[PDB]
Amino acid sequence: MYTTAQLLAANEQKFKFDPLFLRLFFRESYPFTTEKVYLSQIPGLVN
Amino acid sequence: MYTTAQLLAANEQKFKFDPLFLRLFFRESYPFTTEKVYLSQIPGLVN
Repeated sequence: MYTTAQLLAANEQKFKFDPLFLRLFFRESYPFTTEKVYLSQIPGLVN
Repeated sequence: MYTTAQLLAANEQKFKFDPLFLRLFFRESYPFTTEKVYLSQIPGLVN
């Protein structure tokens, strides 16, 4: 019982994580108000 | 009796002792007030 025994460390050492994909290619964000979403792409290929 | 001794310079002879460890990693010091010491570390692993 005579073992008060304070500590002096709270080491987390938890992760090695940095996305860089929400920062290098996905810089622009667009909020929604509609349930459905369209994303079209017109191709160019002539005779 | 008749000696007539003259003393010249002396030597030093100290160690080649430099910590490099009480100065690089152990920079922070604490005293005690308890007997035992804990060292806790939380395993940070989210799901």
